[PDB]
Amino acid sequence: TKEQRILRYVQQNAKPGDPQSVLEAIDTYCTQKEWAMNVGDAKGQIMDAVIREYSPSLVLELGAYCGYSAVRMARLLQPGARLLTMEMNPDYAAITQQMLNFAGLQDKVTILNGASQDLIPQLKKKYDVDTLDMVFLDHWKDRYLPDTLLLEKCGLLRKGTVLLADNVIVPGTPDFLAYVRGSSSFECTHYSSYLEYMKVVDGLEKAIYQGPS
Ligand SMILES: C[S@@+](CC[C@H](N)C(=O)[O-])C[C@H]1O[C@@H](n2cnc3c(N)ncnc32)[C@H](O)[C@@H]1O
Ligand SMILES: O=[N+]([O-])c1cc(O)c(O)c([N+](=O)[O-])c1
Ligand SMILES: [Mg+2]
Repeated sequence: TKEQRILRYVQQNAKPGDPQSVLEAIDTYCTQKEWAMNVGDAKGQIMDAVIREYSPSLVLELGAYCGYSAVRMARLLQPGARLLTMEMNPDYAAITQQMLNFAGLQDKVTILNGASQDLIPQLKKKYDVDTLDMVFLDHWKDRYLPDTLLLEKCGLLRKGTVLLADNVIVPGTPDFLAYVRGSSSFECTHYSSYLEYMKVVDGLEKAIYQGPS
């Protein structure tokens, strides 16, 4: 499979225990051999700046795939900080685990195998999560809004929680984008960039929870 090839490429070309080389290996492979739905370096660079500004202690990612963004975020996390990433496809989840192991960030990241809708309500109980500092949304686009509402219902959002969403332009997340921008409960900022492995304009949306009205 493609995911297996990306992993093999990393194993044979990246420096173990070096997150940077791992990222560069994946980017090179996808740029030159096969396109893959990783956020990429262009947008990844914006992600890094946001992570550095907020220095989150607990981060939740929706959509791991092959672990590119998990490696990207975790390498910048402070000692004691945790990253929980959800992935419903067991095959992708396996690749991600191996990717994290090679990068040497396995102690910082916890992979949750399951659909976000089923896992979100169990976060407080099974993983000792109080409130989230940051959430990275990058799973199926039609899930952004329902999961954001679900996160709020479960009491996982505090005043100041940062939601960062990918693909708000391409493929697009119409309902979510309209909701956050129109809600008094969120303060939004848009970062223009480009779709991974091409000149299509895309962007990330930062929406900071202000609490309910
Ligand atoms: C765009 S790809 C992931 C990108 C990844 N963030 C990166 O940059 O490396 C997202 C994924 O989320 C999955 N995903 C979709 N719906 C999901 C859901 N409801 N809960 C969890 N995982 C889901 C797919 O199986 C796929 O691996
Ligand atoms: O089709 N695409 O170009 C993309 C890009 C992306 O960055 C995605 O996250 C995606 N998806 O989750 O389906 C699809
Ligand atoms: Mg994406």
